[PDB]
Amino acid sequence: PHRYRPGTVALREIRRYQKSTELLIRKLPFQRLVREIAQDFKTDLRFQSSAVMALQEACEAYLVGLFEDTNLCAIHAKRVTIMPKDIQLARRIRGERA
Amino acid sequence: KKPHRYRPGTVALREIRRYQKSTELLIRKLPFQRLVREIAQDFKTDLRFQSSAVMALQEACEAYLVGLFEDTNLCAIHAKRVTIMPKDIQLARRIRGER
Amino acid sequence: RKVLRDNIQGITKPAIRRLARRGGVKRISGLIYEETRGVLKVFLENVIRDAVTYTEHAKRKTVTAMDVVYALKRQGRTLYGFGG
Amino acid sequence: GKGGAKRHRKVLRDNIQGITKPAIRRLARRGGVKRISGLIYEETRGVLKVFLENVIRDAVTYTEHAKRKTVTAMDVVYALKRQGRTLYGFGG
Amino acid sequence: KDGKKRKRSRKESYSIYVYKVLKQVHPDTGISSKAMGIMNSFVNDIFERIAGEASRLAHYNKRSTITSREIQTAVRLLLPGELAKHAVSEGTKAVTKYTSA
Amino acid sequence: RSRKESYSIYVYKVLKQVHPDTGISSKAMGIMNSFVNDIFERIAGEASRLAHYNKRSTITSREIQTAVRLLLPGELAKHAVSEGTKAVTKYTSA
Amino acid sequence: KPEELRQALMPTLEALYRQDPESLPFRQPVDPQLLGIPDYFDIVKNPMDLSTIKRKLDTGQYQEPWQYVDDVWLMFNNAWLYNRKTSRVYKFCSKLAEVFEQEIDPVMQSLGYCCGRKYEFSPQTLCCYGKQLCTIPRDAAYYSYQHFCEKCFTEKDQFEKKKNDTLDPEPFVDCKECGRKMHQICVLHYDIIWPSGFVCDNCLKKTGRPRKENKFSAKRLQTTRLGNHLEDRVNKFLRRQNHPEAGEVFVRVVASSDKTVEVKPGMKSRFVDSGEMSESFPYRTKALFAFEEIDGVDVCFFGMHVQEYGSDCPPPNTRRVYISYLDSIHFFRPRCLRTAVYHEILIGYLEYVKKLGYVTGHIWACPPSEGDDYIFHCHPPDQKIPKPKRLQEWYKKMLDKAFAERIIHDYKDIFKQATEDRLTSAKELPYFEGDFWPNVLEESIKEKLYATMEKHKEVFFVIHLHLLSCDLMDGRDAFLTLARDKHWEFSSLRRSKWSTLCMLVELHTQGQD
Amino acid sequence: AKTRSSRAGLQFPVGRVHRLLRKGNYSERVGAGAPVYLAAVLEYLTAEILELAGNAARDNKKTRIIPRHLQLAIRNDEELNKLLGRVTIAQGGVLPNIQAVLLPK
Amino acid sequence: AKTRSSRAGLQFPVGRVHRLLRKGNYSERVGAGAPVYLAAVLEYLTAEILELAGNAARDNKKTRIIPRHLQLAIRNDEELNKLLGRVTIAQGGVLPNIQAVLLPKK
DNA sequence: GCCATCAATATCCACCTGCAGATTCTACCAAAAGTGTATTTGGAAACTGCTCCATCAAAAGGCATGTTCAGCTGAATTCAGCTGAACATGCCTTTTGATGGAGCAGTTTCCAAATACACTTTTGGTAGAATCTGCAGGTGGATATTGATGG
DNA sequence: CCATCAATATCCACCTGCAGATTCTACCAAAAGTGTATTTGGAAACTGCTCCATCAAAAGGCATGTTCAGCTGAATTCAGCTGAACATGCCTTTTGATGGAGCAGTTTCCAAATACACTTTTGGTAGAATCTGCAGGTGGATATTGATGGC
Repeated sequence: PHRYRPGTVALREIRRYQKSTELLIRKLPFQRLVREIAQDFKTDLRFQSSAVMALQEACEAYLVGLFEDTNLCAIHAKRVTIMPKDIQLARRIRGERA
Repeated sequence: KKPHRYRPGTVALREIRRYQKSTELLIRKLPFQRLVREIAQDFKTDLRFQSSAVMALQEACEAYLVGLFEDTNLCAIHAKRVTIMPKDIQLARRIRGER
Repeated sequence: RKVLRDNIQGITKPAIRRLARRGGVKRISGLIYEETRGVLKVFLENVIRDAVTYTEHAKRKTVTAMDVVYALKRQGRTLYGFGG
Repeated sequence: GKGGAKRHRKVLRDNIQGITKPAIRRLARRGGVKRISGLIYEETRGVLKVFLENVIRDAVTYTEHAKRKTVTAMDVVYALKRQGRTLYGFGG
Repeated sequence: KDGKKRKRSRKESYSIYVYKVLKQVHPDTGISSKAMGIMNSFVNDIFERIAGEASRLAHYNKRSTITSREIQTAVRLLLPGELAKHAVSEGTKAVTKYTSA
Repeated sequence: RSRKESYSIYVYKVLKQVHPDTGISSKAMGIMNSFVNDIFERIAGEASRLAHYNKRSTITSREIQTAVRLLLPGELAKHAVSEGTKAVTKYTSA
Repeated sequence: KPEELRQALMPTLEALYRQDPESLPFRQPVDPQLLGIPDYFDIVKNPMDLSTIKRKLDTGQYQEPWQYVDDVWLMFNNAWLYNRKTSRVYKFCSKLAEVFEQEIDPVMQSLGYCCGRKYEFSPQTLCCYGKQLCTIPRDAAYYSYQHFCEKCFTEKDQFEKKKNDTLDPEPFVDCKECGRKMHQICVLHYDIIWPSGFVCDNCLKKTGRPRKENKFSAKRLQTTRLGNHLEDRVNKFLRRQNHPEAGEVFVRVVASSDKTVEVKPGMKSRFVDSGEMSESFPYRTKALFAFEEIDGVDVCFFGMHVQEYGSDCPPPNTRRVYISYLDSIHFFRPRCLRTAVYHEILIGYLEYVKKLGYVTGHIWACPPSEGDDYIFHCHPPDQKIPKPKRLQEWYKKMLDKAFAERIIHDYKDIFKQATEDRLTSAKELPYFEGDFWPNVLEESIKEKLYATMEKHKEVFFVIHLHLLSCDLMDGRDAFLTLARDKHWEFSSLRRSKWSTLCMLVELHTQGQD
Repeated sequence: AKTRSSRAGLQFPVGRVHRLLRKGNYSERVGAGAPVYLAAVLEYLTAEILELAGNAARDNKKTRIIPRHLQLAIRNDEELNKLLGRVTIAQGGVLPNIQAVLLPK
Repeated sequence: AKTRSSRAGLQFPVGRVHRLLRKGNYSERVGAGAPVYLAAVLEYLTAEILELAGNAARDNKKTRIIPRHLQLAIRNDEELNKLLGRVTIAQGGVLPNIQAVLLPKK
C-alpha cells in the first residue's frame, strides 16, 4: 500500500489553502453559534446574510493571523507542533490577555 | 580568605526587586538629550527642545523598552530558558506587529 | 425563537486543522482544536456585543453588516467589502 | 577663547552607544529579566533608536506646522497618542 | 496698563474639581502636582475618547445631534459590565436630578 | 429609495487610465470603495485633530498635507505631497 | 624703598596665589602659540601676569604702590576683556579680584595711603545740542565732534561713530611736601577750601597746627524758621533716642522763590477762556536739605521740594502745599532710626505750615523708575527701590504717626476725597507744576476721569490739616546736571561725603545773596 | 441662580464640558443632558481611581498621592488595568512581578 | 462651465469630497484647496493599488481584478502593507509563505 | 545529600528633622456661566410600501466522524564548552547651577480668503433591456514529486 | 547510498454553460458651479517676555579585567501523539417557495436646541505667609544567603 510520510500531506494542504481564498469554516455552525451567543446578549435579534459573511471573514482572518503567530512562537521553542501555551504567549504579547 | 561572593542570580533578583519597587528614571539624562538632538536634526536642522518634551520622550522610551522586556523575558522562558536571546526580541516585535 | 445551544462543537476538527494549515502550521496537538474554539468564541461575544449595542443604538432589531464594520473598525480589525 | 575649551572632549563614542549599557541592564531589571546575553544591549539600542524615529519625527513633523522650530511637550504627547502609546502628565 | 506683562495665558485644567473629588473620597489625603497632571491628562483623554465615540454614533446613523442615548451607547461600547452599569446608574441619577431641578 | 453614493465610476476611470484592458469584479469594487473611504476618514480625522491642536477652525492644504505626511510613510508621502502641490497650483492658476 | 614695598605687597600676592584652580592660568605669561590663541595680542595690547609682577617687585621697579594696583587691575581687565564671561578665565579673574579687594585694604592702609582700591566713576552720560531737550543714550552708538543723538542729525561724513562705554577715573592729588598720590575723595581736600594746597596729616603732625576749620559747612548756611524747626525736632528726637552712632543733623533751606504755574493750552481753552479761573496761579517754591555729622564731616542724606499756594491764590489751589519731589540717601547713622528720622522731617513740615495757616497738603507717592534720579545723582546700587505698595504703607505709617500727635487732622486718597467732596468737574482738581493730573487732563482733552482717579487711588495722598535766591537749587534739573557734569555721586559713603562737600561749597560761594 | 453642576449635584463644570463639546466639532448640535452625563461619568471614574490611589497610598504608609500609587491603583483593578493598558504612565515604575522560573530553588 | 475637479486636473470629484468634508464635522470651516489635495491623494493611492493589482492579476494569467489580486498587491508592497496592517481584505487570503524549517529536513 | 547555624548585607522599619512642595487665606477680574426671549429645527408619532429576514421540503455527495498503525516528534536525561554573573579597581562622565540672546508669545492692520444663499447647468446614480465576455468547472494526459522497491 | 522505478499529486491546455461584468436608452433629483453679499482666519510688522543653548564646578556614578558557578545546547533514548490512510455515513448545499416580522419612505408638527442680550459667579493668576510628607541621614537588626561545618 502506498503511504506518504507524515507531514507531506500536511504541507501539500498548506500550499493548497494558502493558494485559495474561499471561506474555510462552514457557514451555518458559525451562524448558529452567533445566534446563540447574541441571544445570550439580547433575544429576538435578526441577522443579515452580509453581516454573517463579514463575521465569518473577520474571524477567519483573526484566527489565521493567530496561526502565523502560533507557528512563529512554536518554532521559537525549537518545535514544529503547536501547543496552547504558544498562542497564550502570542496573545499576551498582543495584549489580548495581559 | 575567599572574600564573600554571592551566587549568580541572588544579586540579580535583588536588582529585580529594587528596580520594580522604584520609579526613578534609569536612562541617563545627558546622553538622552544628545540622542534626541541628533535624531531630530536628522529630520530638521537647528531644532530646540523643551525640558518637559525631553522628559516625556524619556519616560515613553523607558516604558516601551521595559514592556518589550517583559515580552522578551516571556519569550525566553517559553523556550525553557532564563537568558534573553535576539530571537526572543525578534519574536516579540513580530507578534506586536511593529516589524 | 428556539433556545439553541452547544454548537461551539460545530467548529469541526478538520475545519480548525484547515485554518491552521492556512496559517502555516504543520503539526497540531489534540487540545488545540477546542482551545482555539474557546479563543474564537471569546472574540465572537466581544464583536457581537459591540455590533448588537450599535444596532440597539439605532432602535433596530436586525443586525446589519454596517454595524459589523463599525465594530471591527472600533476593535482595530477593520474589514473591507461590507461597506464603510 | 582660551582655557576650558577642552572640557570632556572624548567624543569618541558612537551616538547609539551613548545608551550606557548599565542603563539597559537597569531597564531589564525593571523588566524582570534575570539573565541577559552579552550582545543584546546594542540591538536594543537599535530597537530604541527605531522607536525614536517612530515617535519624535511625528512630533517633529508637528513642529513646522505651528511655524515653530521648538518641540514642545504637547507635540511629544500627541505624537505618542497617534502612535498608540499615550502619555500622562505632560499635557499642561 | 495695557499689555500687562504678568500673564494672559489662561490654561484650561480640571485641577480644582479633581481636588474636590479627592476631598469627598478621601478628606485626609494629599495630592502631588505630577499626580494632578496625571489626573488632568486621564480625564482629558477620556473626554476626547467618549466624545469621539458619541460623535461617530451620531454620524453613522444620520443623526446630527448628540443626545443622552448617544452617550449611553458610547459608554456601553467603551466600558464592560461593572463600570458601565455603575456609570450609567450615576449618570441617570444626575440627569434625572437636573431635569427635576 | 435613498441615494447611496459610491466611487465606482472614478475608480473605473483610474484603472482604465493605468490598465486599459483590465477589469474588476463587484467585490473588488466594494473592497476598493471601503479602502478609499477608510483612508479618507483617517487622513481627514488627522487633519481635523491637527487643526484643533493649533486652535485652527479651517482645514486648508497645509494641515491636510501634514496629516498625509504623518500617515503615509516615505515614497507614498513624497508623491502625495508633490502631486497635491501641483494640483493646488493648477486649481489656483485658473 | 623696594624692601618696604616688597614686605608690604608679598602677603596679598601670595594670598592671590593661594586660590586654586582660579589662579592657575595666571602663573605664566599668556602664550598665543601654546594656547592656540593668535588673536590674543590683537585685543590685549599690554599683557602681564603674576610672574611678571613677582619679577618686577623682586627687582625694585616700583617707587610707589599705586603702579602695583594699576597693573593688577589692568591685567584683571585684560583677562575679563579677552575671555567670555562664561569662560574659565573670566570667573577665575573675578574670584582673584574679589580676593584682591578683601586683602589689599589692610596692607596699604599701613603704608601711609588712604586705601588700596582703583576707583572708576559711572559712565558719564552726555546731552544733545541740536534739540536742546534730548540727551545722549548710554551703551549705544552716538554722534560727536570736537554730541548728537542717532536721530538728531538725520533730520557729511566727518562725524565719528562710537559706542558710549568709556569710564572716568577718579581725580588724584599730589601732596606739596611728600608728593604721594592720594584720592581727592578719600582725603576730602578741595582747592577753594584750602588755597594752600593739599598737605597730608603726617606732615601736619610734624607742624602742630592741624587742618584749619572748614567755613563751607552746612552749619554756617543761612538759617530759616522752617529749617530751624525741622532741625530742632530732629535733634530732639535723636536726643530722646540717644543713639551713640547718631550725630547732629542740620536742616537748611537753601533756595526759596515765588513762581507761577500756567494753565496748559487745552485747559486754557476749556476753562480759562470762559474766565471762571485765572490764566496762571502764583505759588512759593522752597528747597530744603538735611545734613548729618558722620566721621567728622557733613553728609547730605535728604532732599525734598514743596510748592506753596497762599491765601491769595485763586481756587482750587487756595491755601495748599504740595510735595513735588522727594529724595534721600540711606547712609544715615544709625539705619534703625533712619526711617524714624525721615518722618520727623516731613511731619515737622506738616505741623509748620499748619502753624502758618495752610489747610491742605498733597503727596505724590510714586517710586522712581530705574535710572531716574530725583535729586541726588547716582544712587547706590545696593539701595533698595521700594515697591509702590511699600511706599504707600510707608506714607500711611507717616500719616498715622503724625495723627497720633494730633498734628494731622485727616488723611485720605484723592479718589475718596473727590467722592466725599462731590466734585463734578475736572476744573476743581488742584493745579501743581509738573503734576501728573494736569497731563492726564490734557491727554483726556486731546482724545472716564473718575476711573483714572480710581486706578491711581493709592498713589496720591490728600491731607487735611485743619527769599533765598539760588539758581543752582531752583529746581531739581540744575543740581542734577551739575552733579552729572562734575561726577558728584552718592553711590558710596566717601563719594557721598565728597559730593556733600562740593555742593556745600557751591551753595556757599555761588549763591546770589 | 443655581449652576448646572449644582442642579445635577456634580462637582465637575457642566458648562465647561458643554463648551468643549461645542468647540470639539463632534456635532453642530449638542443635547442638554450630554454635558451633564459627561460630567457624571468623569466624576465616577475619578472617584474610583482616586479611591484606589488612596488605598494604595495608605497601604504604602503615605498620605500624598504619587504616580507610583496611581499605577499601583490602576493596574491592580483588571478593568481599570485595560482602561490604561495601551497608555503609558509617567513616574510610575512597574508592578512587582517575578516569574516562577526566575525564583531560586 | 468648468468643474473644479477638471480645473484641478483630477479624476475624483472635488465637489463631492468637499461636501463629505463639510458633513464630516471636522471644523467650522473648510479651505478651498483641501478637497483638491484630498482628491489627489485618494486618486494616487487608488492608482498605485490598482496598478499593483493589475500586475498581480497578469502574473496569475487573469484580466479581471479580484479581492485575491488586491490582497496580493497590498501585502507585497511593504509601504502599502504598513498602510493596511490592521485591516482585513474580504476574500483576500494570505500570501503563500512556508518557513524553511517546515520544509522536509532530509 | 540535609540542614542547624557563625557571619556580612541590603533592606523594613522605629524615628527625625529640614525643606521643596503642598496647603491655607485675601484680592481682581475677564471668562465663562446662568437666565430671558424669539427663532429654527431634528427627530417623535402615525401610516404605510416594500425588501429581505426568517422558516419549511428534499436529496445526495462533500467532507464530518470514527478507527488503526506507526513515523517521528515531543519529552526526559547527561554533560561539557562556555558565556555571562558577581565583584574589586580606577576615573570619568553626568548632574546641578549661572548666564547671554533666538525665538515663543501679545498687539494691531487689513486684505486675500472664507461662508450664505438664490439660481442654473452639469452630472452621478440608476429602472430596464441587450450584447459581450473571463473564468467556474469537467477531461485528458504530460509533468514533477515521493517513497521504497530490485540490488 | 546513488540509481531506477511505480504510485500519485500538479500543471496545464482545452472547451462548454452562464452569473456576472460591460454598453446603451432614458430619467431625474442631488449636487456643482457662477455671481453677489457678508464676515472673518490669519498674513504681516513690531515687540516684551520665555527659556534654551552654552559654559562652569561638584559629584555619583560608569567602563575593564578576573574568577567561576551555573546556563544552554549538542548528543542520546524512548513513550506515545498525531499524521496518513480508509471505511461509514452526516449533514450539506443548493434550489425552491412562502408567511410575515420588520426596515424604511412620507407627512405632520412640537418640545428641544440655538442665537444673541444681559446679569451673576468664579476659576485663573500673582504675591505672602504658614504647614508638612517625606527624602534621606543615623542608630540598630534581621531574614538571608553563601559558607563552614556535622551527620
